[PDB]
Amino acid sequence: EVQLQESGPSLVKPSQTLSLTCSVTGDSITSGYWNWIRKFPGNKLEYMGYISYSGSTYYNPSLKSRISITRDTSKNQYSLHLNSVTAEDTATFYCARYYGDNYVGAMDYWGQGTSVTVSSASTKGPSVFPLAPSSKSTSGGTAALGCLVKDYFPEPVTVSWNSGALTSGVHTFPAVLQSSGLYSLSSVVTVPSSSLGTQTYICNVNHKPSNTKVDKRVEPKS
Amino acid sequence: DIVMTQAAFSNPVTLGISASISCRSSKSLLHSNGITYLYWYLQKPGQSPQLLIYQMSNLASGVPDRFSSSGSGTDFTLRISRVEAEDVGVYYCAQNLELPWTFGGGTKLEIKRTVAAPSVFIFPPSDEQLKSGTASVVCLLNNFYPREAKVQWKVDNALQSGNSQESVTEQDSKDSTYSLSSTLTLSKADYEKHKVYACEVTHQGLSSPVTKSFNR
Ligand SMILES: CCC(=O)N(c1ccccc1)C1CCN(CCc2ccccc2)CC1
Repeated sequence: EVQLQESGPSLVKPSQTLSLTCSVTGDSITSGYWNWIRKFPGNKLEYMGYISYSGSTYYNPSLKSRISITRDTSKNQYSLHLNSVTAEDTATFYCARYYGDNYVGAMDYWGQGTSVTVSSASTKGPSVFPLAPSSKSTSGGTAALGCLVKDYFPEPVTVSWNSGALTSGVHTFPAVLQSSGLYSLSSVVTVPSSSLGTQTYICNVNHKPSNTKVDKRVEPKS
Repeated sequence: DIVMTQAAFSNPVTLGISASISCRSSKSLLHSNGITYLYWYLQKPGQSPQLLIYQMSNLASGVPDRFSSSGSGTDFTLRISRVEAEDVGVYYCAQNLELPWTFGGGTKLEIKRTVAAPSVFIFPPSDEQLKSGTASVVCLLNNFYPREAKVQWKVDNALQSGNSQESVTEQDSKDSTYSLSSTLTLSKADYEKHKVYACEVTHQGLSSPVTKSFNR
């Protein structure tokens, strides 16, 4: 079908211009209408505007004075520029296709969304600590183990287990800001107690804003 | 430009019944051409929003026939027949009769399943973290329902007033449970002042509070 992929910095300083790019595959941006929407941290959605198949643009009147939309038809990409940002602009930004015409259609395909945080603070990579399985974290034949991914900024971080081979019983908790203003989270997995004797468990952590990437082996403890 | 309103934050429902989620608009979404310019989107945990219904009466491709939209003018309802556990997520109404597109604030569909107590697990700090001068203790409440739970930290039987924070998963799409972490973080110096670290858990599924503890 159609695939949309947002890209750009995850961190922008206040007063700067935020720029994002949406790369489209499976469809040409010289047909249809091509949109930007954002989702604020409390889940409210705000339509930002579109660039049409012809390159004409529409902007939400609440944002018109602060936004520009551009396109590069050779790369099949279009871009959002948002002026003079503040922490009020921190959000997950989505691009999405509108298919149809003025009479019949819908915004059907959305991108995966990209987080942007507005702060003057420098990026910080996480410390990754094992949450070791022990009798304090077992119930009968079930043991819990995990990784603590601590003191990073900004969102997002990605976590996998055994390079994605282990997904059953995994909970990666939503990141929560600490009183330091830095994020922390744990990712946990529940596994058969007996497996701890021959299966190695490794959490893969990737924090792209700070160029931190860590594999951490999680060994049993007494 | 039209205001779209979804008064409910959440809509708890039991499996297999018809659910209904309400949306109201500040002006009629019905054009003279006979089309109502109302849309429904679903955002499941961890996914982007996805189109369910467009222009009130059309199902998006791949969407099961259990979703339908009723009402007229300014008062609408999304109906989900025979609700499944995988239906959990935030449902948004939207309009584009007038630009800009505008969206309701969302309503989270929640499955009311049987009460389920948490399994409580506790993790002392790692040697690696201690070597760096801090100590984080993690209490995990796994696979419980309802979401409401009280977790208290007690250090040598002294209730802690601070230094901890919680995180809760979205409701699981397969077993309809939540899980929760509570993390207490201390300087290594403060951590080594005390002996017994305990998280005490209160929950609908527990007949009395449960404490899991270790001795440093
Ligand atoms: C993202 C693009 C978008 O959403 N739209 C769009 C489509 C094409 C070109 C400009 C904007 C809306 C589509 C629905 N119409 C409903 C109003 C109406 C009803 C009947 C006849 C004429 C107009 C408003 C504009």
